Amino acid sequence: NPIRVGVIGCADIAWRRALPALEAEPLTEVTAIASRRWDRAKRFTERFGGEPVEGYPALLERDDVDAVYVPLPAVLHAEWIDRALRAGKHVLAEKPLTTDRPQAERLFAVARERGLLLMENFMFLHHPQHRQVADMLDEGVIGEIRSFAASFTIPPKGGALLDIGVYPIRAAGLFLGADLEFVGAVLRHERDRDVVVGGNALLTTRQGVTAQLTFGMEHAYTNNYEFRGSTGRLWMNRVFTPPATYQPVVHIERQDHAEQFVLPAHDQFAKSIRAFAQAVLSGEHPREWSEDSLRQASLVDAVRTGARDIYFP
Ligand SMILES: NC(=O)c1ccc[n+]([C@@H]2O[C@H](COP(=O)([O-])OP(=O)(O)OC[C@H]3O[C@@H](n4cnc5c(N)ncnc54)[C@H](OP(=O)(O)O)[C@@H]3O)[C@@H](O)[C@H]2O)c1
Ligand SMILES: [Cl-]
Ligand SMILES: [Cl-]
Ligand code: NA
Repeated sequence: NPIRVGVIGCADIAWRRALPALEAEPLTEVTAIASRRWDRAKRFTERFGGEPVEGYPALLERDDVDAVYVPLPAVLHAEWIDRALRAGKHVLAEKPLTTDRPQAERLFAVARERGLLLMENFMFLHHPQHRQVADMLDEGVIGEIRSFAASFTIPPKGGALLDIGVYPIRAAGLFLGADLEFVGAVLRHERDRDVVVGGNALLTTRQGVTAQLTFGMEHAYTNNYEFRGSTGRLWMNRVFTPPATYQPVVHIERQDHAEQFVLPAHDQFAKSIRAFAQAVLSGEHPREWSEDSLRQASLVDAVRTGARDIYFP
């Protein structure tokens, strides 16, 4: 019996990425979608199936919902993940899981007490391309890793740290490992709205492998990462949001020789939704997921707290 999913909040990311995955995935059944406006729920249910539900509490009260997807704004995650878990539902929450480390630990504690899965939906982690890149690095294609950069920036349309910078920060954790420490950062705040619109952070491992992370929403739409090694460099584009049908190309340059490798296309959105569902169905809730989300939340806090904040103009 497929896991019965309800969605709280008719989000952009839900419409574009998560719902088409849920709809297609044999293991998950979209049973209810809730909105602040019934009319919006209904538009979304006409597209993806399910019962349209007015307001979020009524969806949490349903007996045909086993798990809830939470694509709400970052600042509203904690209240609603808390209540979904307390209603006895497993929870697929969009990144960033919540807004700080202490809050993220309380959430996991609530889920833990009840045997429930709480998963942070970094769907990019479920694309095979990063492990293929990591294998090439481990084989020595560019020698020892010296430094890392990653960027995710988009055009003007949480703030740019919580909504966008979490992606390059999470990529640095994936490739550089669990001992990353904050070194310095800048956050640019628009005086007008009081909102972070861009920034750049420097982190380091204890061996001095550095990560420079750029993010923003006042930019052209870029999403890439690059490694500098002792005998070369490796970079790739479309590293956070590759289409399901898109074939990654790994670029390497070393002295007098460059190479590009085309890798298979994969649907990371479907893969993430499927991992979530397999964990719920099997009861095997990987400890690495939650520890990684906690380490993530800490570096994000360390960035917010440590950054030089610059208000313009
Ligand atoms: N769109 C993306 O690709 C993208 C990119 C990076 C990060 N994210 C993350 O995904 C989550 C959702 O982002 P999103 O970009 O998809 O945002 P979005 O389109 O604004 O969707 C958020 C949804 O939450 C609901 N909501 C409840 N209270 C709200 C309020 N006071 N103001 C605005 N919306 C409210 C709305 O649903 P109802 O009106 O139906 O209740 C809205 O559709 C965030 O955690 C964000 O960091 C998304
Ligand atoms: Cl993602
Ligand atoms: Cl390319
Ligand atoms: Na600060």
